[PDB]
Amino acid sequence: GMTEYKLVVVGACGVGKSALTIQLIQNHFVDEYDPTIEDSYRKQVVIDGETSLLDILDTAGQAMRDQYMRTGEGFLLVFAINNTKSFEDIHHYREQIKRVKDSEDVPMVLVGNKSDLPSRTVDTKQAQDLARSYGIPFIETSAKTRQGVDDAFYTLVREIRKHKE
Ligand SMILES: *CCC(=O)N1CC(NC(=O)Cn2c(C3CC3)c(C(=O)N3CCc4c(cccc4OC)C3)c3cc(Cl)cc(C)c32)C1
Ligand SMILES: Nc1nc2c(ncn2[C@@H]2O[C@H](COP(=O)(O)OP(=O)(O)O)[C@@H](O)[C@H]2O)c(=O)[nH]1
Ligand SMILES: [Ca+2]
Ligand SMILES: [Ca+2]
Repeated sequence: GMTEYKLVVVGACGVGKSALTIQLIQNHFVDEYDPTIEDSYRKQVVIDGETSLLDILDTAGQAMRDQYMRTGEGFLLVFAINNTKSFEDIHHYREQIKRVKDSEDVPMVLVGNKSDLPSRTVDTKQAQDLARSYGIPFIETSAKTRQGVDDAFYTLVREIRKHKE
């Protein structure tokens, strides 16, 4: 009966939801993943000395969403730093989560993915400011280089712990 955390990764098509999830678990960068595959992925982690099982839903669908959202304990809000629309979508993802959870206090982390890319359309400042207003952590990640990937998920677990403690 080990501690489990139900995590849900959300965000627009092509932001790197699958790449982040697979990097975390497999330590491998998928250069392309079938965008129709929605599945749960398991990971055993130790975070600040506490061992736990992560049950991570990598969302892809475009019914049972309400249920995974309802049972989800923490949400990774992923955008890509070279996709302004994906950043604008964040607001709506957050709103839907609050709506179905019927709670203003839901563990979430804002993730700006593709930090390895030489060009970007979303400033760090913009993302930092948004996260500041939401009162949630902001992490820049690269599923390719692995920069910040562990930290993004670990930070989400720490937010879930705070919420429960
Ligand atoms: C290319 C395949 C892929 O990765 N994806 C992600 C995208 N699928 C979803 O976003 C499914 N979805 C929705 C559906 C309307 C799109 C919602 C939702 O109800 N939102 C509220 C309205 C809204 C959202 C995002 C952008 C713009 C919006 O309206 C202006 C979000 C979802 C909420 C969550 Cl928490 C998760 C998911 C998967 C989701 C195809
Ligand atoms: N350069 C770079 N490419 C990435 C990164 N993360 C994902 N990608 C690529 O962007 C595309 C979309 O990634 P994917 O995980 O399928 O996005 P999803 O639709 O959100 O699940 C794929 O070609 C990935 O290889 C990243 O951190 N850096
Ligand atoms: Ca995907
Ligand atoms: Ca907060």
